[PDB]
Amino acid sequence: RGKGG
Amino acid sequence: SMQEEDTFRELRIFLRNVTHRLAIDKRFRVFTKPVDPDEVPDYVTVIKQPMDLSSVISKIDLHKYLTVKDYLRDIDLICSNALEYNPDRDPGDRLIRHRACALRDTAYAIIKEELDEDFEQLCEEIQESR
Repeated sequence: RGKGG
Repeated sequence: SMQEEDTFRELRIFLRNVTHRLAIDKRFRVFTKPVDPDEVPDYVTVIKQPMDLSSVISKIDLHKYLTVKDYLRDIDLICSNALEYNPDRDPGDRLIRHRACALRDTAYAIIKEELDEDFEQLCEEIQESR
């Protein structure tokens, strides 16, 4: 989950 | 009637124009296409109703929106999905969230300035009669 970094 | 179909055609024109203006804004590039399951296979395990600006255009053209309230539910969905899929405090996620909220706020502001409330009411009344 999460795209950032 | 033909007059009701004219109404909905005007709605679609209005919605395409609003969506185009969102889609050309550099901040909202990440919302212009579906999240690619080949690149983000995790996405569907979290997000059960993907939505993006291209899919919004496809829905307008398919006559799926009979009111601006229904369009806004899908803009709300692009935003809520980004907040749900990218909730962490890292800057990349904060940036996507800020942009999601800007997309929502911008769509609502354009609609506030440019949608005639009686036009929307008419759309709602036609939809309710079907």
